[PDB]
Amino acid sequence: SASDYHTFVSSCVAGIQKTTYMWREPCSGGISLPEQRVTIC
Amino acid sequence: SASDYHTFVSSCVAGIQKTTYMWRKLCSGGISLPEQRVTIC
Amino acid sequence: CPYGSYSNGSDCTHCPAGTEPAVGFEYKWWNTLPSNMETTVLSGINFEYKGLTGWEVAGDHIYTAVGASDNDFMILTLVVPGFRPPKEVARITFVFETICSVNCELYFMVGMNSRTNTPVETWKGTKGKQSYTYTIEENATVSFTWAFQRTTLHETGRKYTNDVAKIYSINVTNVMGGVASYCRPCCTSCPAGHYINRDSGTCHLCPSNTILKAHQPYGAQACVPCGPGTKNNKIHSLCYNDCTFSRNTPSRIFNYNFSALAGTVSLAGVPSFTSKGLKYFHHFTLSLCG
Ligand SMILES: *[C@@H]1O[C@H](CO)[C@@H](O)[C@H](O)[C@H]1NC(C)=O
Ligand SMILES: *[C@@H]1O[C@H](CO)[C@@H](O)[C@H](O)[C@H]1NC(C)=O
Repeated sequence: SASDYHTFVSSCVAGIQKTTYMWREPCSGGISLPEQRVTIC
Repeated sequence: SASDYHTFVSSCVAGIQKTTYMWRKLCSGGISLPEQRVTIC
Repeated sequence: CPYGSYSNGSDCTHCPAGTEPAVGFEYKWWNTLPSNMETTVLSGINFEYKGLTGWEVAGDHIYTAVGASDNDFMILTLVVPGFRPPKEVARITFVFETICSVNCELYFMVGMNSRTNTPVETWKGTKGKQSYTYTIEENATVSFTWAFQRTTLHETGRKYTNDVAKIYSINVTNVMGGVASYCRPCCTSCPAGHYINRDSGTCHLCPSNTILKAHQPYGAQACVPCGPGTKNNKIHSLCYNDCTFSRNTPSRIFNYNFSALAGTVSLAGVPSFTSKGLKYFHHFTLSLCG
């Protein structure tokens, strides 16, 4: 499902945050790995 | 070198932090994947 | 009794027009030997056709008669020219009762398309009354010969006549040029997925995800719903697997996929050596779904 990939978002410290999602080190097919995006805090 | 994994250390927010260490995996050897650590900020 | 009328032995009544004309063989008694079956003796010592009377009727059951020697085969050849269709071209069912003592072989053979006889099943030793059903793959000329051997070992004289094979019940289904001992209900063939019903009076469709059996025509009783994680085929002959199984779990829904598994694979067992030098290996062709 969608909630299967591990969430590893960085929060707003020093004005920078990173939102990157990747699968667990141990899912087949499904939606591709979402890319990271940068936004001001 | 061990630190060649991508570090997703959760920046201090909501009174919680995660020292998450995850492999990027062309590397070999080195210290095994270190787990996340919890401490108040 | 002419075809279209069914008798049980006391009276013959005409089959109703609502039921399809079904002709089948049933010989529960043997006061008169049916014209289809003929008897012969194959002498075991010389392996030549003796031309004697292999089996003797008794009014209720037919058993094996003693020939030149007890080792001689007691053949009883029944031949049907073709099969009248209403996998079910012929479901023949037997009632074999063997009071035989030792070295008792009932070489029930079948000749598909008048080929060389191949023994489908070979009963050995004393056995009680049981029903055996055989399936014919495709329509052709088929002969059922029940070769009997009282003794495998050869001994001079007919000292073994107690070994008798009683076959008092013969049923043959979907036969050509035969009597209509029982007429099945039906009058056109309903399209695939519709169960034939005579009480309803019209072609009625089965509920979705159900497969219909042609063995029991009347009603939807033979129409059986498919199993879990399967889909019904358009022919309703057999259930189909979508190759994608979706099951529920408290965390989320699991959707296992088997799409790439539809194609066949050639995986064989390890080379196995027989008790003697000859070797073999089982090879199984698997087609999971699709
Ligand atoms: C033989 O068995 C079948 C079972 O499907 C039955 O329908 C048929 O009536 C039987 N034969 C006779 C002569 O009753
Ligand atoms: C079965 O095959 C025979 C020839 O061996 C043929 O005479 C008969 O018509 C066939 N039955 C059919 C087509 O229903």
